[PDB]
Amino acid sequence: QVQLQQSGPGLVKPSQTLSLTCAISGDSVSSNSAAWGWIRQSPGRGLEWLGIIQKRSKWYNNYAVSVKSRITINPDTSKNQFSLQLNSVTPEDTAVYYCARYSYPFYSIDYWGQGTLVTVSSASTKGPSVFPLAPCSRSTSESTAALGCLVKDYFPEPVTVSWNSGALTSGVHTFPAVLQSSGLYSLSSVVTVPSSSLGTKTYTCNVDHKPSNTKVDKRVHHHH
Amino acid sequence: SVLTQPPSVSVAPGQTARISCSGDNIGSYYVHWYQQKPGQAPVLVIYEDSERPSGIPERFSGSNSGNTATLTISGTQAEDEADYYCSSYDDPNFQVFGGGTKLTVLGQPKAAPSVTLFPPSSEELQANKATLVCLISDFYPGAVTVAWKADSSPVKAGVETTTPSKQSNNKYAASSYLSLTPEQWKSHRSYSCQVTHEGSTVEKTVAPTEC
Repeated sequence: QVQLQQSGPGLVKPSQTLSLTCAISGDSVSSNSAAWGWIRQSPGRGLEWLGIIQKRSKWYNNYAVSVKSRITINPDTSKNQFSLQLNSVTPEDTAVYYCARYSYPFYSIDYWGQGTLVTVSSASTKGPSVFPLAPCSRSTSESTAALGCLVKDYFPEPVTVSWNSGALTSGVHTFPAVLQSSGLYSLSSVVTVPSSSLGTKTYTCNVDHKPSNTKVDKRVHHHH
Repeated sequence: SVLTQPPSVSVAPGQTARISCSGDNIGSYYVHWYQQKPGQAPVLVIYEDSERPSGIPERFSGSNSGNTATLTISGTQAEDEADYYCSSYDDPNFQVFGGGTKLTVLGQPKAAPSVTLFPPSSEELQANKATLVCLISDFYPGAVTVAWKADSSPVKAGVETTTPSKQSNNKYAASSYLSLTPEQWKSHRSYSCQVTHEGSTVEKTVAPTEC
């Protein structure tokens, strides 16, 4: 059939040059019956067209507006490949990159590459700062209150959060971390607790980040 | 050009799903439809407004007229659950995609999101930093739109929002983070976390005057 093999580094330092290669098999890059281009997709986001090339009377190209100043798509008529090059990269260029074949005449895409996840990050291994999560002017009316811990700015995954040294497992909800533009992760863990015992009962999170040797306990101070 | 799609469409097994793709005179050019499942490259399901390529089940159908292109699925199967993107062509750019639409096939009752908003802690303020934490849990289907506000004006700067993920109860969780300076936190009188889940917006609000 037609095969599209993507190639290139998965990690790029910010403000550097992102470079990928789509090796074609079962067709020619200089085909008069097809067009070749790149499409990217930020994690948890939607598709976005980057650029395209095709050989008619001569080689033509069309680039999306926002990358046009930085993007370059070059057909390698030797190795039967076509490349993608992004100058001056930034964390918002972090995405999954798909190369694709546009079929004439409707320019529909019948073939894709396997897609390569490229991260734009200079993040170093770092220990998180653990801050308490507690509502200020609470004044509850229900038998349930929420408290937790903010595990901010760490690298890399994972981080283990426990409550009261493992004695508190019920009502515990640790959320999947976020990947900020900085390249660092932030995570939250919260507990659903009875509000009738907030005055006597205590709650402490036990955050552990092994790569940086972070062993921090943090008592979540209840406001009243 | 911009092709507007609904962020989410839910449907019970065997019922009809309709996914819109609005745009200024998008009926003047052909529209393609792509299906995308997590971890996979997209798959063409409809080309030339309404044509199905080989292999694509006949329960998929397409339409395009005026300012609305619609992908319709009859007797939606569980396997039809994916992301659906529409695409067309304006000028001079060659290709534009719609924002996308998560299609969910109901395997459990719909569930409104639980939203909790935490203010920055005094420890973080001491460290000359400020962070607002908005936590969203137990919602189904797993698609939400998070909108932050300062007083009444929308805020996009410093907003990091995660991708929805399945919980141990088969429901979904997500969280949004707003990074601020303490001066910013002390300047504005209020901050809000708006969470829209299928046309229903749950709002939580914190203020620096609460402590």
